[PDB]
Amino acid sequence: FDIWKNLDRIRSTKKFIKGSLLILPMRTEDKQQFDECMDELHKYIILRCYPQKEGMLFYIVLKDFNILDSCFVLSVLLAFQKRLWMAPKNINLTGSFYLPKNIETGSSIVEVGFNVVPDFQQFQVKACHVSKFMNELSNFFSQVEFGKCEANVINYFKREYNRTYSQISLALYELPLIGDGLFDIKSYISKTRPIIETSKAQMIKHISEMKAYNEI
Amino acid sequence: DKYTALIHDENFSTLTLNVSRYPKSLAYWEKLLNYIVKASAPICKSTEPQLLKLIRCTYSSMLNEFPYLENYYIDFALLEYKLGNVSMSHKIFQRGLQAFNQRSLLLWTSYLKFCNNVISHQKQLFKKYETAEEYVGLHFFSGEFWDLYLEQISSRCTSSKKYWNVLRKILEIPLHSFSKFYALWLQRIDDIMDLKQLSQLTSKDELLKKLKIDINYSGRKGPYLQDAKKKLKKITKEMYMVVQYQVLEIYSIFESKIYINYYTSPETLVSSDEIETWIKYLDYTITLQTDSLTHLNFQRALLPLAHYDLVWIKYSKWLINSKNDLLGAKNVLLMGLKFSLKKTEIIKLLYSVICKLNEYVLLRNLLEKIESSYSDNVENVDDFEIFWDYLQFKTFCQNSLYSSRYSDSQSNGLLNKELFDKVWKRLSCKEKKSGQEILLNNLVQFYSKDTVEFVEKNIFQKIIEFGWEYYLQNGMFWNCYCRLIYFDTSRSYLDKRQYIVRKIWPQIDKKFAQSVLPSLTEFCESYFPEEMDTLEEMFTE
Amino acid sequence: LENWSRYLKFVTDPDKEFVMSVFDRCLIPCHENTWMMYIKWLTKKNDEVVVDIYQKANTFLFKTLRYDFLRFLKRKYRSNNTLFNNIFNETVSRYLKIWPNDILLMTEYLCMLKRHSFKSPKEILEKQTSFTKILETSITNYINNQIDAKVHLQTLINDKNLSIVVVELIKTTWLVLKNNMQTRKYFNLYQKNILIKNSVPFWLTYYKFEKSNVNFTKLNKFIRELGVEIYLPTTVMNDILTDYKTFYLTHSNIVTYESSIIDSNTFDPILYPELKMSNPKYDPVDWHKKTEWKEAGHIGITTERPQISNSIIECNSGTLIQKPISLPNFRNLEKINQVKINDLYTEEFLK
Amino acid sequence: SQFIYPVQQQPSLNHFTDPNNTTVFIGGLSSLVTEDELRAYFQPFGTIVYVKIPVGKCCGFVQYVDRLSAEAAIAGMQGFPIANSRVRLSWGRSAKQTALLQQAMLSNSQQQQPGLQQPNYGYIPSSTCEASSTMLPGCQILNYSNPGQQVIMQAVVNSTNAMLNRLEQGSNGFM
Amino acid sequence: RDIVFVSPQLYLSSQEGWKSDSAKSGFIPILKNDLQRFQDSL
Amino acid sequence: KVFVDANRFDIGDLVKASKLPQRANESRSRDETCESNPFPRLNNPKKLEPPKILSQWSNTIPKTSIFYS
Repeated sequence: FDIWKNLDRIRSTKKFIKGSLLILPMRTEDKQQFDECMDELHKYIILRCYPQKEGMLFYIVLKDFNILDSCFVLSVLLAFQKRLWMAPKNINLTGSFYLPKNIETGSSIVEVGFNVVPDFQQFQVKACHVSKFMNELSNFFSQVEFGKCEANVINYFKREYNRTYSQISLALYELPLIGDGLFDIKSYISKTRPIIETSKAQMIKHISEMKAYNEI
Repeated sequence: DKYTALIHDENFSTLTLNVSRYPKSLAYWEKLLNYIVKASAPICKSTEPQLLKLIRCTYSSMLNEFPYLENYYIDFALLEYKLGNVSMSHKIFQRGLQAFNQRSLLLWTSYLKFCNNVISHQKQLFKKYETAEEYVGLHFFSGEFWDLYLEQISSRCTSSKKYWNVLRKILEIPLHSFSKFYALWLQRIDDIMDLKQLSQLTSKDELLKKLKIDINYSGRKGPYLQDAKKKLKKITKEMYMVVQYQVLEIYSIFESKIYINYYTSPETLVSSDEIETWIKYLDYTITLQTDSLTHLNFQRALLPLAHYDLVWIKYSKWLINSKNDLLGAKNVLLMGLKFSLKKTEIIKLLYSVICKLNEYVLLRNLLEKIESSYSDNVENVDDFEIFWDYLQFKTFCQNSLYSSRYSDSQSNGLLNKELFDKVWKRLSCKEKKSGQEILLNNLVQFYSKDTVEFVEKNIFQKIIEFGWEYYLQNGMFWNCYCRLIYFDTSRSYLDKRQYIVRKIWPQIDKKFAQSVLPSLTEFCESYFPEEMDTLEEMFTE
Repeated sequence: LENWSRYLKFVTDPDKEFVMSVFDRCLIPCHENTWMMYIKWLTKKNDEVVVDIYQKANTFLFKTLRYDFLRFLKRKYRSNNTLFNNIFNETVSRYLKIWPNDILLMTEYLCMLKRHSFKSPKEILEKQTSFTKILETSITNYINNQIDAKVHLQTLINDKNLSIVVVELIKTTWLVLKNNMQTRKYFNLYQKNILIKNSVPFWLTYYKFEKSNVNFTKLNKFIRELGVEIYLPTTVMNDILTDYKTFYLTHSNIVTYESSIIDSNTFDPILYPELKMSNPKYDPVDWHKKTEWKEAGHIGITTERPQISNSIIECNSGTLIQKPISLPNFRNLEKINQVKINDLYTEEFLK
Repeated sequence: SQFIYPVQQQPSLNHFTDPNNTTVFIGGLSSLVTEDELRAYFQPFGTIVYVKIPVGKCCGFVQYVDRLSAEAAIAGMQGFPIANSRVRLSWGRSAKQTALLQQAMLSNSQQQQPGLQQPNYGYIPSSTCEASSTMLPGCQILNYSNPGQQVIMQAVVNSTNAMLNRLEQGSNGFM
Repeated sequence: RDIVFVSPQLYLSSQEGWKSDSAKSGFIPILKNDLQRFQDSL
Repeated sequence: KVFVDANRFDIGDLVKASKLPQRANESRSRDETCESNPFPRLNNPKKLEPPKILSQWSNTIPKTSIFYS
């Protein structure tokens, strides 16, 4: 039920990473309350917050952390994201987090097959509760090891992410005009029209042959 | 000067207007292509830099307009190559691969045949083949890719040991032209004669224990080697049997009925028996569980099927069911919202997946995007299922935000006064807009006390005082009206009876025997018979 | 038949009883459409003789004409009681043998029953409670198999029919009195028996009832054991699931969704009707011996696909260079062109 | 040379081979079930040509219009107990061919049904229909319809209307 | 250079910046004329 | 433009220049667009060719394929 208590719990249970990095996109439609809480986090405790502009895309990047300092933060943010919806120890966290694929690694968080994003192997988190999620996260970050990529890579990620979802915004804006203005309809019907007429003829001849093969 | 000469030619301007009016008309854009390049010179660095920026931006808009074009990826990358700028050509094919989520073999074989000539550093160059190999090696028509890789790894290495590894890796994979590689490897078994390189064929210990050949042997070693070779040919028989059975199966069931692989132009249509083969082939590979092969085959069928919303939904329901990532399905589902011309089913399934994901802020942002996409006025769209699913998940997110307006009734279901005006404007259409009734069944299912009084007073009494003709005279409105009343927790049976005769009376009383008599009678017959007696006594008069 | 059609159209052109006699003569050579058109011409002439002709046709016949005779006869119904006994005997003759089990027309009977048998507020009260008595004694009767001299109680039975009778029992118990308990006792009594559990309108009135009790936890227990314990039609299954999704979204919020999300393993009530639209045999949660792998793709036949144990196809080249390669182990190898079929159709149906 | 195109033999034409049979067969069918409720079972997997039930035994035929519908049906309903105990699904040979088979059992002695012709481009499989052109890839412009049966073109509005009326009458019979 | 790059999805969606001279991502080329096309859609 | 061997721009000017002198007596090029072949399965293409097999092991195939053409 307490974040700092569980943080101390695997400070005691588990006995930094050279080039460590985590990117995490957040979406809170209430920009101001999210500022009121993330600034509170930074005043409590490396985790750079990068905006892009409702629909506040706030990136939280983690660099060179000792493991526990990740185990604190991510939890809070994911427990922040449900907290708006349910009732501003109970209901768990789900969400995502991203790592740069430049990794050798060697149930409750899984390598996503098919990322959209170039070169960032999306790690989704499942519906495990706070303490179990914290243990699995700490166990997994005891398992990973990175190679350096620095290149101001969030500038790359903020290009690519916004590119993908601006493109999804493009398809959503194509939603009214499907066919009728987005491609030429008259020159289209002029070639698709006798072919669909032939096909309707093929299918009615077929159903008639089925009536012959079926009856008697 | 030929740049400005291209500008001032009227052919370019007319055709430019033709195209920029119509994005997804490919055949307009093809003439745009052909005019720009064929009207230009033989393309070298001597040509005007404005024209070269024009060709680059032209194909960039093309390629980001139709992302599944293999040949135009190759055409931009090679035309861009001929100028020079090799680093940019690497960026171009990598943009193409990133558009095919690093799959589909043609970009791979051509990038790689290109990459032989460009990149020099052997460890890295073979590492690039290796990253290629785990993505598109298992591909069924991928024989040209391997043949490239095998001839290459024969060219650069001196020890044959790295080449034997790949030969032993080929024959397990069900390729189409497997048989060239078995011929290469049978020839390779026939050439080996010094009997100590059976160690570099396969592991020494497993060559002893399973197959009974010594490598250290103090004998004449002629018949021993000949027995060794002939004994190994039995093992390659049985491997050739297994993989030949698999490939003859793949061919005879599926690839004999697939004719089109190549994504022509979202105008063009695909045969029904073709779809019939594809969905079975998708189904087939699911059972094999070799995940690289089924990622590849879903992505591979996704080329000529690209946007029919059969294969995308097939993918998403595959990943949710079997593999259980449950977020990758969101991702591909986004990527097929990104093009599938019937977006209705994919937007509903996308809604449901993300509601499972509990990314609700994504949901609310997407729904206000569908607001701004119809630019307001979602009621005025012709197809009703988009407004339908839109309206449902909008109510879900909305009444999960703002609720506890109706005391002791709670649910906040579909009854925001704003949302009321939304559903009212969908409802106040009078047959200009279709599927009007279907809202009422979800209104009529509300229930208990404050709110049957509200919804009755708000919707239905306004309907009764005005009475749009087509909207009063269907049976289903009268049906649903008596249904919403007849199912309440707040009252007895007899006031239900008094009020059902009170509701049957005021607005029909008039001809309507073709229309409200059949549905209303089946209601009346359904829930009692006694006022069906008095009902028929009314309509008879 | 074309000559009779010409004579019938010529009769449609133009005493009338003689033309009907000629139509009956042509019907003696015949068939159902001729009797229906004859009934239409008799209705044009304008009743009891048409009832006689309809009884003669039901003796002569085949579902549509007699079912329409019952429906049309219930349209002239408010005139008297003689027509009630007439339809009653027509019905019982049709329930008995001619249309043996047949959901459709029993509820037509009971709507015909309650009208004549029952027609102040305390009297309507004790009236409708007696109407619940007359059905619940009937259901306990079939569970005890002791059918009395009550031709209703005789008809009620007929093997797919008990369904509608317990439907209308629970229907008139809940809808009338706000009983709300004895309903639930009837649901729990009727969940256990077998002939009543795989019935459509029982679970559909259960569905509408549980909608009225807007509590979703009983609804989610309902949906989760639908395909694998409740065993329903799949038109009906798809319809219940889509209507459940609509009803869910029109009556829920986040905080009862996330609570109603079951932890780590199972379904989620928005996604689960949408994944499971079709595929009823579905369960949320050893390789290559199961029936779906043997029957894979070519779905005709259980075949034994030879596969290679210690096949390295999923591995890269580099991890394949790491260790030298161990030899292929072969699985099944020998059931090439070996092709095994249930042959369930030929064996059951033809033999 | 080394490489020859394969030559494989032809199997007997019974009712498993030659994929065109789209007549799914159900066995172990109870007596409760008959001609309407099987159609209410096997409708959502695809357009049904017919359902036919010899009363004298526990069998039953449906005929889909595509193989995919039939294959999804056979994958969907094996061991799915309808109204009573289990069913057992395999490809029927179905109608008049079966009469020819029983006669050939009498005489002690097979026709592929016509699946389709060529393309159509107009039909998309397992597309259910209930009871202004703009042909598009997503519009799925053609669809069979059987209550005579025809080939009609188009919404899902109609299927939603039909399911709401079906559920309103789902409490009672009329089924 | 007397050519301006133009997208119709952003115009018909009424998003701002539907024309820009600087080749952002997926804009179609159109000359300085711009108004015949502006008329073509409606 | 891409597989027709000298329309590729990269190797393209070679095959024109590598053409031999044609002193003794006796191309599908870039003009091709989408609307040349609208619907490929109207005008019948040949099927995908059946895969090749070692004649040394041609005797050991599956006899009697499922599903005759």
